[PDB]
Amino acid sequence: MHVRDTKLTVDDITGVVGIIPTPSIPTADQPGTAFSVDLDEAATLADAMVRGGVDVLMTTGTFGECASLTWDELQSFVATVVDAVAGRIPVFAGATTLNTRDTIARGRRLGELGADGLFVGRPMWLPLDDAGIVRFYRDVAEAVPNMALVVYDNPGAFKGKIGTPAYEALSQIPQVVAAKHLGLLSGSAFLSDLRAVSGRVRLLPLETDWYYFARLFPEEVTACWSGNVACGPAPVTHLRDLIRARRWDDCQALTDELEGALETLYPGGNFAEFLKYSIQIDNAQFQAAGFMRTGPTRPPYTEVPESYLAGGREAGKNWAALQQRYAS
Amino acid sequence: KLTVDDITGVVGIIPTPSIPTADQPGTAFSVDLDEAATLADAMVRGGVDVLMTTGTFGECASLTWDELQSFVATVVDAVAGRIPVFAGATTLNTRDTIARGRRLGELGADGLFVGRPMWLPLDDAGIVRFYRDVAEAVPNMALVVYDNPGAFKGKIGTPAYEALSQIPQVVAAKHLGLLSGSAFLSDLRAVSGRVRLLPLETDWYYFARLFPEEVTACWSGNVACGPAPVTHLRDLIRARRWDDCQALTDELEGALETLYPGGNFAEFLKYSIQIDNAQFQAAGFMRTGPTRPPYTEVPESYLAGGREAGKNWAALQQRYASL
Amino acid sequence: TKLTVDDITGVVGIIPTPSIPTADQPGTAFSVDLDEAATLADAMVRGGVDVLMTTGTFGECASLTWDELQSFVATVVDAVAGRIPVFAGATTLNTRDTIARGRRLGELGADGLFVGRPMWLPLDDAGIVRFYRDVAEAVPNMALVVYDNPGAFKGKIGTPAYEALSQIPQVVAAKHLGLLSGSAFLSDLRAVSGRVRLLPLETDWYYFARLFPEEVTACWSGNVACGPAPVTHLRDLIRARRWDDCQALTDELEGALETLYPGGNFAEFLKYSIQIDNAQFQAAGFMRTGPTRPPYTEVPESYLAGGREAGKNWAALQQRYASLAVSN
Amino acid sequence: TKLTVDDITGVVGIIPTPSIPTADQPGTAFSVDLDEAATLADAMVRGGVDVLMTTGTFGECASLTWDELQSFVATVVDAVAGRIPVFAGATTLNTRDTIARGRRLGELGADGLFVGRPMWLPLDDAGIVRFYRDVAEAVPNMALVVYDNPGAFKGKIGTPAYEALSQIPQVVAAKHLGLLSGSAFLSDLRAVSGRVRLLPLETDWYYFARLFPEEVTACWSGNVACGPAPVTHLRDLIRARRWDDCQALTDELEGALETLYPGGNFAEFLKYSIQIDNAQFQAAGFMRTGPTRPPYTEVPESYLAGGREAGKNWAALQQRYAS
Ligand SMILES: [Cl-]
Ligand SMILES: [Cl-]
Repeated sequence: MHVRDTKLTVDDITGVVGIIPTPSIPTADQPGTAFSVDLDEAATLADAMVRGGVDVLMTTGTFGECASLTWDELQSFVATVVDAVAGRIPVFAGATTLNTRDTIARGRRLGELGADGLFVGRPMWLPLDDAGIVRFYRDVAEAVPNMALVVYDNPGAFKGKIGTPAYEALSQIPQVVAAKHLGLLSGSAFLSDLRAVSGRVRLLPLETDWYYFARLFPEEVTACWSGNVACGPAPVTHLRDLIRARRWDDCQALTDELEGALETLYPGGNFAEFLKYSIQIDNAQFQAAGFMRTGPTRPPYTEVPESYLAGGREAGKNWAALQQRYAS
Repeated sequence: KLTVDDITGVVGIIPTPSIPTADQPGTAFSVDLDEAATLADAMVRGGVDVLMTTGTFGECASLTWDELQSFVATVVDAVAGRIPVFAGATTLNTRDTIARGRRLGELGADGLFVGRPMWLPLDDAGIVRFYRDVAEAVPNMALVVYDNPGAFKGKIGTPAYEALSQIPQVVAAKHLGLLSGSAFLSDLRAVSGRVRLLPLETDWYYFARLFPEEVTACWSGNVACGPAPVTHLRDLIRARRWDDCQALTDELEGALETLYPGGNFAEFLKYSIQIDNAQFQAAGFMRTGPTRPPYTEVPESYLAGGREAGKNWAALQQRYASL
Repeated sequence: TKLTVDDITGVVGIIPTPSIPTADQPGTAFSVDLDEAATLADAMVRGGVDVLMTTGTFGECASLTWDELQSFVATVVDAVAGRIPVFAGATTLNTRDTIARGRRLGELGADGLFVGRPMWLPLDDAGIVRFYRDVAEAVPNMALVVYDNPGAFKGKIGTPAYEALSQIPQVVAAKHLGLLSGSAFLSDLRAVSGRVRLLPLETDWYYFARLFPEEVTACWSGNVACGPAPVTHLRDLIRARRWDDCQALTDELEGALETLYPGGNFAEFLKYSIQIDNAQFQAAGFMRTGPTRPPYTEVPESYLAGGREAGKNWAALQQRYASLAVSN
Repeated sequence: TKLTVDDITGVVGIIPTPSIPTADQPGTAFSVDLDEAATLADAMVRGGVDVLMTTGTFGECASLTWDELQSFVATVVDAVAGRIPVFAGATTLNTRDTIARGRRLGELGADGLFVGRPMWLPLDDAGIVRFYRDVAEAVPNMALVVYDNPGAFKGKIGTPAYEALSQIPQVVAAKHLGLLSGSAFLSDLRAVSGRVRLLPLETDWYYFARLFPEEVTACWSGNVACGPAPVTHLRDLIRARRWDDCQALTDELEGALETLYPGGNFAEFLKYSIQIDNAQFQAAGFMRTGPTRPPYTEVPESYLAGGREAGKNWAALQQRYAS
């Protein structure tokens, strides 16, 4: 270990890894808007996640509009989130560009602004094979050794699922402490990737299947990721505590409740179609849940079949009732 | 300003020349600007009609902004007004593209060769809104629409082309030709002569003979291997020498057949930056270094295909430059 | 066989299999309207169709019983009475059953076989060549039309396969894709070097025929059973090099058929081509048929409406070009 | 029928169709080794297999003649002699041929049908339900195992189709995908609410049995013909809730089979699974069989080696646990 390296390890990734959206002002869908981040809501939201018991906070994944925020907006938003968290929990800043050098340059500045790590996708103009994927993450880790890294394994967004041999290599990179994974959406690969990282990387399933992997692999699968904490974090923190207590019957009933709340999200049950518009559908979910306030999404992802927003709003309202139940 | 009428003949697309350490993530500026100038001047003197920079194989993805603006400025200055210059500008969102497009126009580019954000795919409505936004924000810039289904996660719809043909700034589209045969003809009908739809150099003769009033231009990503084969193809089409066009077309397809690993189109697209770079090196018409991070990994045998294609084309360049 | 590539010229018409009103019931032992089949085949001869083909995809090659296929083919062959070549569509799950069906259809008087390939697993080019060579060697008295249908048979037939298929004497034509796969059409065309007739679409024929007049002397049409007059006229226009007329007619054909594809979605039409085409044949009123056979009976009603509207539009074209010989 | 979901417990073994040495010749009219068919089926009973099924994908349902399929199923049925339920695999291109095959198969003594669906056009969820309802109604004396193979039949059965299928008493079980489609396995599982046995793979049965001990009380295995002892032993460990042992043995089964997928590519294996599995059955030595039937005889030779290695690795596990 070097005094410059990140102090965070796989052991610090435990419990709920919450991913928040980037709150937006009412003119956020206009190309002429110079600055579209609602910074008051951002700070209140970040603080709400700490007080609600989120264990790790991440920003600006896909639905966080990593793609469409300006660099000025990304910096200001992350700095506001970091100041609001005040070091109480680790903060991973979502930084994904079209190439290795811009990602490195953004990652250094985000560390300067006090983020503890980076939630990093990968360039997607062309797909990267496994050798290309490992070289990218190693490049980022060597250039910014002071940042921990959460690997963004999103096959649709980045044009490919990260291979098991790539995970084995990623787990030798000390900065890599976690990966946002697919859970049962890629069930066989999740277990293959799990063996490949040998407890050196925390592989994060979904809130809707964390219990299944946690029971089967209690020593390894000790955290999940959730993009629904901004609808209210209480259903997921409670799942964390049910798992910790090994109340498997209670875990199953809560898990059924979460999937039930989210079922309307996918238009006509079509998951590939939800991914086509995940930014727009999630935004209507966050609005409807009423736990945070936000405006429209940013250019260019403003156009969506109106009926798809119906599924988002129902899912938000469904989750609101869960939040209210478990907020006690 | 530029209109559809200004896009005729060979629309050449050049790569971005690179210095020997271009493949290192710690290299801050990787463009060989002397080569960029020499290459652009060579395209003008070799008969290229319209010059475009920084599409996919131009490494629009992996250049830094400082690299892109300094490369565009050098190309525009070396061209010195002789032919139109379209700066390739493509980012992950509308607002960075507009901001890049404004500065690129301020640096003297005549237009923008624009692809669209692809983190999420855009539907026909989101695609039309993106190009309208750009055109309204940079009204002085003509626009070449970048229809690349694999890069941008979907083929631009015929209804989308219908709307794009109502935006005056949209003067041309880099299209797929026979790789999307039905769409090309459907799109060509939707734009109704208001947009120049550019097929491939290997497809151009077929579409020009069938639609001589509308398909009066193609694009070529091979001009940096030597533009003489394609400018010759242009003159043969203008003269309506269909036998000679067919024979030259077979020569062009013959030269490039090794570009595709096992003939597989889709494998080539996954590595088109790496494979094209090897072709430019071997053709020897220009010099360049390796590719930029992150696109430095590629099955070695795919590079052999690009090199042999580049050597094959260099032979065509020598044959047709002596006319 | 006596047939060669030279015998494949003009309009290769593919017809559906006419059905009785109870054809959609699984308890219907025999569902072919044999009277209408004979009327249909005769009208194809009388209307100028140059080659007749039966039981492709929309002809329900999959869902007819073996007894239905034998009887339908016998009726068609007898009504054609040697006036034009007849290719019986025979496609099963394996080489041996296809060979068995091929020999029997030859005994009932068909001149050749319109053959797709086994589809349970995809065949690679070696497997594709072996299959057709097997069929050709076991039934050498039957000419062959290769059914190149990527969706049905799980892949596009490769250009090296076409090179090998062009050394088999029985192989005289291929039902191809035209501009739906334009680069491959021209690759396959070079490969066969005039030994196989590569049949594009009726909407594509003019383009390929103008560019390659010595080779692309024929197309296939699955619309003849709505009335063959527009397609045979297109043949006559191409033979007269009336290119402006060819372009105008091609537009009229594509125009009549635009409502075939729901919301313009070609892929969605292909999931229900049997059901939609059946609606088209009914509405066009050139032939009479009942419903489709099990298992292909379920379809959104909206998709049927688009097929019927296509049928009515083609009927107007049939009325126009059928009377162009005698009118004003 | 008297068979219900309650009778589908333990190892559901799927066996291939033994072939004679000239089985790969299209002029061979009858290619089944019936003596080997009888010996294997008996060996499956004596080895602890709880349910036997024939003529799925690797059993070459596609490429056997009807006369072959009858004779093979009859021979298996006679050899089993009522000891365990036998599901005859019948999948044709249409409803009526499947039904008529299915009636004959019940007349030859099969207890039910292992049925995949017509695949020339893909069937949507309503067409899937109608197909299986039609078969169930035409031959109500026959229990049915639904064959959920998305590659073979052009689509994963939708969860709404499973909800409806679970109202058809004849439908007792489905050959499923386990962690290959884990999210859907669970959705389908909730939808059937214990009225249909959803069969995961032998390599993830332990995971699903531990989580759902009262529902997922059976798996399917396509490796029983390499020796059924490793899989019946897994059944016993699962019943005994010996989870540590279950995990280690699950790892052993995965380890023995890894050589099967060319360079770890599952989709590549599926393109040649009949050919590759054939190599594995020969190598394991538990049964003898000739080559595959037309048209699935072409396959890269290295893929076969990967199947041969898997056979030998499995034969070591068989010897270990047949102890
Ligand atoms: Cl002409
Ligand atoms: Cl337990």
